[PDB]
Amino acid sequence: TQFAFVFPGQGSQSVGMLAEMAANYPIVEETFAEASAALGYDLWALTQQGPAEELNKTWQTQPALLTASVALWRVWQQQGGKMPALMAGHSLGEYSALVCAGVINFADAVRLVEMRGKFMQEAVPEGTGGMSAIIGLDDASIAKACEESAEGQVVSPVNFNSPGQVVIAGHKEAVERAGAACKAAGAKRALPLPVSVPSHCALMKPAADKLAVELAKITFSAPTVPVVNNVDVKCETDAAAIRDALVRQLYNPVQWTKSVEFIAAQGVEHLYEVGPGKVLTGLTKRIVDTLTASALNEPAALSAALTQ
Repeated sequence: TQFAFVFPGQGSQSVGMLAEMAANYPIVEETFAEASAALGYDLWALTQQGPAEELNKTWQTQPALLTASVALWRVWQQQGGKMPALMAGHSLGEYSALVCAGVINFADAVRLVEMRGKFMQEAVPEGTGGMSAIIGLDDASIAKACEESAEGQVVSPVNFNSPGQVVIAGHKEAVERAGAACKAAGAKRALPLPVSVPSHCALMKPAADKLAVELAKITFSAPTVPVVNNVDVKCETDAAAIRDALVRQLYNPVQWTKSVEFIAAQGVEHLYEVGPGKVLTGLTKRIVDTLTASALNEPAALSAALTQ
């Protein structure tokens, strides 16, 4: 086919997410019921009632996001939707893609990402880390501002979301210094994210070590749909290969801009965002303007996408 499926991560959750899709297809709440049975609490109720402060806790956000994406995948299949040529995910999103591609058992994945969130949250002492979105400054300048600002601490470009949108992370003070340096180098803005965990940088090392232990116990099967990982920007099929990329993903940058450039290089013409929100959808044209993108979280939109 001429489309790929892309899966979003932290930031795309919202209270009330998938409410209309759930009204359209009972399989949405059934999928969440399966996750809820593995988690020991009503995941659907949490996404619908919140409060946002709870849904935003990473060990709850991750299963909520994975489940939401798997639910849309199941709706797509139920209605006869064809298989994408390739899949890709943004951090947590990679797990969604791996579940949809048949590599990891859904309940296993739900338990896995819950732990992933817990490990990440404990990596560093409360309030010592930070992430900031740098807007309107080239990758070279951002890297230079980070090097100048590190002063022995950690601060690196960690999410390459698009040209003009790079999230940096590390020790909070280093991130505050790097943001200011980025602005002085021409950045339009430096916007701290609402997360307290410095994802995708060296400080996640301990979390990655614990995750690798838990991942080693989960049976990885052969993918029935190809998945390009965001840490190396390539497709792996060997379980050990997929695992190690997941381990390394946690403390290495998400090369989203390169992953989308790679998808376009394969000849894919359209990206469908399989999850809540329209985050990935928005980045697409900024990365490769020959692509089109749309989200699959609204009933009318999913209905239209099937018809072609």
